Amino acid sequence: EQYCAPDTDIRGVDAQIKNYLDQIKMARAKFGLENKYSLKERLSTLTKELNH
Amino acid sequence: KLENLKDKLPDIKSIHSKLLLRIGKLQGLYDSVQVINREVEGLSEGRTS
Repeated sequence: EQYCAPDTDIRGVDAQIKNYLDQIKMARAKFGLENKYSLKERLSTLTKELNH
Repeated sequence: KLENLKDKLPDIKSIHSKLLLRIGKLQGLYDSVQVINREVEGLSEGRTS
C-alpha cells in the first residue's frame, strides 16, 4: 500500500521488500530444521517405548 | 475568450504531470510483485542457501 500513497520515494520502499524477502526464509529455516530431526527422533523412540 | 488562452494553459500542465507521475508509480508496483513471484518459484523448487 506504500507504493501508491503519496509523498514517498520509490527506491526507499523497494528496499523494504529485500528486508521482507529475507525475513521469510529466516522463519522457514527456523521451523524447517527444528522440525526436521530434533523433533522427529523425539517421536521415534518415544512411540516405540509407549507400545512396549 | 480565445484571445488570451494564457492563464488557462498551466492548469492543464499541472493535471497532466500528476497523471504521468501516477502511471510511473503503479508501473513500479507491477515490477516488485514480479520479484516476489521469482523468489517463491525458486524457493519452492527445493534449493535454498
